[PDB]
Amino acid sequence: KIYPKLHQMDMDKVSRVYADLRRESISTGSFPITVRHLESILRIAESFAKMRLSEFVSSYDLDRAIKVVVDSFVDAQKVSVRRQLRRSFAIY
Amino acid sequence: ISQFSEAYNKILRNSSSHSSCQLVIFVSCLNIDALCATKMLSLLFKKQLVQSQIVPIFGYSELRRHYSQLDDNINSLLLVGFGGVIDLEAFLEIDPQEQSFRRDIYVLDAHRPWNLDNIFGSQIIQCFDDGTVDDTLGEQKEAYYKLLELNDLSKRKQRKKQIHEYEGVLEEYYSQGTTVVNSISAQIYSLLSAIGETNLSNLWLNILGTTSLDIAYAQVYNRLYPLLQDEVKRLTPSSRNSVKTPDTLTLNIQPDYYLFLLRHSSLYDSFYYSNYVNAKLSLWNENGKKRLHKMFARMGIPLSTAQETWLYMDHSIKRELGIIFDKNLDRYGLQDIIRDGFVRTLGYRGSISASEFVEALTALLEVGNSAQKLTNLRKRWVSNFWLSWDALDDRKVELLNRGIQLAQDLQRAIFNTGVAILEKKLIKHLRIYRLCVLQDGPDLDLYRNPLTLLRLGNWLIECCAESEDKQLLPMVLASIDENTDTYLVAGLTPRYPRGTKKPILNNFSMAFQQITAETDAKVRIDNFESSIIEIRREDLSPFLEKLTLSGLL
Amino acid sequence: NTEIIKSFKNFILEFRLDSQFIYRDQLRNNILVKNYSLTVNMEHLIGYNEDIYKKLSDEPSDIIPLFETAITQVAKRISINSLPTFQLILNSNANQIPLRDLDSEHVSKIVRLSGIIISTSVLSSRATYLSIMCRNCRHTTSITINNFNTGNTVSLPRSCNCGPDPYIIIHESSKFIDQQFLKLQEIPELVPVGEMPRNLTMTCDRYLTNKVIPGTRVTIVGIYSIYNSKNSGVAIRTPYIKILGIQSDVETVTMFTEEEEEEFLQLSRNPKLYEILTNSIAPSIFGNEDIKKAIVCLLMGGSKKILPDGMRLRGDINVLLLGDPGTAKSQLLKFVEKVSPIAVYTSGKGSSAAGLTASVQRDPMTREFYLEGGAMVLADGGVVCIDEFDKMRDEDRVAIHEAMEQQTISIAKAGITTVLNSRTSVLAAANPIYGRYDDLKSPGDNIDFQTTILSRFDMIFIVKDDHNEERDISIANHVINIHTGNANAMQNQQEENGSEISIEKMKRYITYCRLKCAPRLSPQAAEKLSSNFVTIRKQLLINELESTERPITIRQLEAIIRITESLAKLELSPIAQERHVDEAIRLFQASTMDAAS
Amino acid sequence: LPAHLQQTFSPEEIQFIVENEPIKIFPRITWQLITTDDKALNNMVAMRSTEVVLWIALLLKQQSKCSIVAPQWLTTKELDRKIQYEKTHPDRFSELPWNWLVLARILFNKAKDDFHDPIHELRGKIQDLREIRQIKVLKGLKYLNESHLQLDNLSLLEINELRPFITEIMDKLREIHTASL
Ligand SMILES: Nc1ncnc2c1ncn2[C@@H]1O[C@H](COP(=O)(O)OP(=O)(O)OP(=O)(O)O)[C@@H](O)[C@H]1O
Repeated sequence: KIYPKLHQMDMDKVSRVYADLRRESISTGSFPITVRHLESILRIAESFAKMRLSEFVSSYDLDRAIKVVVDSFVDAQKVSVRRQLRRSFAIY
Repeated sequence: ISQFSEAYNKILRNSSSHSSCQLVIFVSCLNIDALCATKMLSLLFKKQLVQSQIVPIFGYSELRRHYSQLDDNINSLLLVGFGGVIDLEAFLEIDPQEQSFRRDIYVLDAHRPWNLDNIFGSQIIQCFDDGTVDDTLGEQKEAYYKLLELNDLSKRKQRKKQIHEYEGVLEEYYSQGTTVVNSISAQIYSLLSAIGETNLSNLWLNILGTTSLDIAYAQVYNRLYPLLQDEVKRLTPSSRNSVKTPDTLTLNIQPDYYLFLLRHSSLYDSFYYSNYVNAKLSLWNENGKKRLHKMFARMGIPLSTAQETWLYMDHSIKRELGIIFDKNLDRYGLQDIIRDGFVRTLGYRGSISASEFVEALTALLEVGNSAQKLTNLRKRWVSNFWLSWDALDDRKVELLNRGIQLAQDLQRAIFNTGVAILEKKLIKHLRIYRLCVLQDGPDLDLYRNPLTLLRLGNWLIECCAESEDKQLLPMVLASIDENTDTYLVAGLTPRYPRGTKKPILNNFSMAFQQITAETDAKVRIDNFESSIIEIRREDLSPFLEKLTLSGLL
Repeated sequence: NTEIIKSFKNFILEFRLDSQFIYRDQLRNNILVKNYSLTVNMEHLIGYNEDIYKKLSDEPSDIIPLFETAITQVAKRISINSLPTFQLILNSNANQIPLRDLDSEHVSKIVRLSGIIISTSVLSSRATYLSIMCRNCRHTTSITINNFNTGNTVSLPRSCNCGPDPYIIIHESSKFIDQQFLKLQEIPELVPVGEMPRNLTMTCDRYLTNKVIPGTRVTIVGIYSIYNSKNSGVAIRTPYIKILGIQSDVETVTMFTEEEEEEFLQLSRNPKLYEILTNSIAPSIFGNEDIKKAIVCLLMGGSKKILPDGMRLRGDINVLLLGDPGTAKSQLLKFVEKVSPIAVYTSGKGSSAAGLTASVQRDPMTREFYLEGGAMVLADGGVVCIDEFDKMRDEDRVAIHEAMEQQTISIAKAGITTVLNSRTSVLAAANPIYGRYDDLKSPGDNIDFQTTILSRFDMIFIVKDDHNEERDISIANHVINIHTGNANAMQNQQEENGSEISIEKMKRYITYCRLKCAPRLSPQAAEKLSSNFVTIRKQLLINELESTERPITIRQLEAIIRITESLAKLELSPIAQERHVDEAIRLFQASTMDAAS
Repeated sequence: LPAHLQQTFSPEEIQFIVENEPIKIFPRITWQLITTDDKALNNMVAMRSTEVVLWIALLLKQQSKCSIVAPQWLTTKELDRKIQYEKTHPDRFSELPWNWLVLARILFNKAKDDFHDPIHELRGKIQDLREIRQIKVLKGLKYLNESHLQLDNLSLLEINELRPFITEIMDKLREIHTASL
């Protein structure tokens, strides 16, 4: 049944918030940032919204969506990631 | 305040010229009620072969951009839809020019109250008050004859109180809800009938023109069916077929429905996108959804059959359809659907409900197409206008099918976006009135057309309140996409469930004038329509607070 | 029953939709044609009589003969021998039905439907008329099949002792027709669920036959019914459906309307006629316009030079999409298939069950043998999409090495050794090994091992995805805009309104073009190029002076040559431009760069 | 320089020609106009038959101030004897108003209202005779040779559209044979 949809307005932040999530995340490892990886965050977002039964994307839906991805990408890093942890704090 | 014929006869002496003519009909503006009356009149001069300009005015001040622009040899003039509120003597000025004046202006407006300056001070007018509300309306008599020309201190103080007495009286009039009386084409047809002409087309046009506001009550129209119904009696091409005939092939009365796209869509969605069906059945929700299907379970209708084209419905499904309606729809309060409103029959090209005929024309309005962009886009509406005027043409029906289809595209997003709004519960109940705003959505450009949210709001206001106790109320609406917070704001009024005891008119339009007479920052009366206004989101918030109070109603 | 004929005859005559009636026109229109056909609009039919439509719809099969036998009547009026009965095709677009649902209720019910055909049978005769005589009595008789739903419906009457049924066939005097025996399958998109798509045999007769290419997306109408046959139960009959009429989405067919040429001429005049197509291919896609551009040149078809001797230039080239995932190249080819009028998307292995090798298979009955078909044959003379090309089994991968150049496949399997013709233009999307580091490596050491696989390829692309912040955030947001409210999708309207290609028309444009112009290069373009590669041939060997291993062939230049007619074909010009050539150089130079790495 | 057509007459031209033909009408009317070649007339009696040129009849009919006479030759029941006469004469094309094609097309534009059931009537009737005349053209058209053509009775409209056909033909034929001499 339920088919969530984002409103492009508040979603602009993620394109901005992602910019933090690539280059700085690029700074370590190789890359391993992927174009596809960003596509996931939406498929991520769609889930919680239906779980919210909102029929459309909400910010709180993204709140998990980002956090789900953040440390997920983080843990892939070496023990040097403890340093990588501190920068991701801005994305929390 | 004069008989139409002699006024029309008055143009006759002013008419034929080489180079002609010179008069110019004003097409003003968006509302279709003018459109029929233009063509009937358009055809009228065709009968006389009378040359003249045809101008689809849009901007309320655009005529000032025009009247102040092209007027040269014009010895006579006719305008439509405007002047019933604001004076062009102020708007144009005018400036009495040479008694036995060089130019005269017919002013078409169906809206009341008339401007105070309209009837009296006959100049270009030819005040259009005839023959609807004369009334009297003996109040305007004291607004001038008393007002004009207006121990001695007692008689002087006695006059002013009388002045304020009449001013106090005159203060109420002209401050009041602006409302249409009746479809102008009808009186024009009366003039058309006055000269004796009755064309099945022309009557159909009245049938067409009458249909224009039919989405909003009647209100007189309820008695105006028979006035047309008499005409269908006044005309009987033959006692019997005479099949088809291949040509005329003419209209007949039918059991019409508030049901939408009847012939032109699957009966299933026909309920689904029907607005009257919407709130009564609460169509957006899944709960009442099946209940309609339950009606097919009552109607004994196959779900796929509802998916089926109206063209191919079984003759059993056909003849029993209304009987099925007779045995079902009343249970749901759907009993007021069936209408005896007239239907054109093109035979080989098919019969059509004028109501359905209208909505296709309505689709032409918003589609089928710095500050210069709005004039550029409004021009597109005018650019898109004649294509709609082209849809007025009879032989050209094929083009109509685009709007016939596109109309189906409209409500699909219409029924779509609105219900999306329903989930968020964006209505502001406030206290004095129900209030809403659209801050966001896809394709607000399509929503830029007043009719877009207008059909929407009407689809909303009746949706949000059936009622839906208690107290049907006027709705607030706004929307924005681009052009720096234009936020078109169109007026909205409560709809009775087939039970308009009072006119109740309009308030906020005066109230919108209250704020435009107020600090009026970023608010724009640029809309020809009083109900609709442009506003910045920046200044509308206080405009809202200014709108919330003072409430005029 | 009888005399319902004239009612159609009335609509055959009495009907005039203003200002001009149609079918009465269509008849004489078909008359000089000797078309012997009529295409009826059923949705139009209801407009005439409401009764006879469903009056027809009740038992449409029985009133089928009520037409063509009637259409001849005034046609015979207009003819004033021998005059075979015309073939009517009625049609309607109104309510389309899923293949997933066919109810026995629909038997003897006409249904319009979209469809995707698996294949069609070789044509076979049906005798509309026959003469027959007693093998005993010497009695003279004649019979016809005037119409039919195969039954068999009729047989030899046994009343001439003499019997049984001594009357016998006479073929010479008898007259005949044809049938296609189509096998159609439902659209793959929906709604197979986890289950395999049902397939259905559609009956095409006379003019119906040959009207449709196998495998094509098609819209069709006809009647649901069932034939007992034998070759089920108890007493159960197998499903079959009549095809009438079939009005199929164009083409889905070398011919087309004349005004189409003009509107294209409007496109041929455009200075941006090529450059707009640069955007059209990738509405959702962002960047890689070079590879994006490299698409179109192959889209118009390759050079065909047949002049003696039998040596002939091939088409269309070869291309490689190799690069790290996130290349969206597989997504690209999915657009590619949609853009090609005839193309096959193959990610295999093969696709989907298709033998990457066109292969041999035996006939179940009567033994024998036949070509089972192959993707090269399926799409022949058209686009080829390939994924996992590195994941391809090397043995039939070998056949690929042949398929691209000689463009003719031959197999000795069983007794049938015949050499098939394959004119397809293949493009290889196979992913490179080990991500980025292979670029740190030689350009080779990827495909198989040897670059001889590359040798047969022409334009091979190595995607370099670099993590540039501004470069991503551009397309990054470009992604979100692709999504609800589908902001990017609404942008195309103004692009559709002002300029940008609709791409379905473009397909018709290309199909138009592909058959239209035969561009032959101007003499000076070659010398401009001959002077070009000789440097490149000499220069890359200067890179080869270090014994650096990577490559170059004279076939490398010939591939470039086909680029000459490529965009020039978009120009429609009879001969290749001098100026036109140059972009091919710098574009192929970008391809040569992949060797440079 | 006409370019197109230009050698053949335009159908719009020939109708422009047939406009010049006089016909009787029933004016609503009771200066002058002098005009040029009309010679007519005294202010015409309302509801009275008078012979006048075609296109002018279109004028007052365009204002609906006049009522055009239906052609006596235009009677569908009467026209059947023609198709009767036509159906029995594989060779001869019988008799023609000679402008009549454009007439019926023009007659039904406006003046349609004057006749008794012209609707769905002669249009089919005229149409049958149109092609049966037209078909007899091509049937006899196989006989086409230099230097003579017995064209006999035909409507100039079809005669116009057929112009490019045969005119381009015999010239080939006449040339090739005479050239062969
Ligand atoms: N130029 C581009 N335009 C549009 N989308 C892109 C582009 N580049 C990457 N993407 C996005 O990245 C994703 C790539 O997924 P896709 O499955 O198409 O990768 P692929 O390159 O086809 O895979 P492979 O490399 O295995 O062939 C898609 O969601 C796509 O939207």
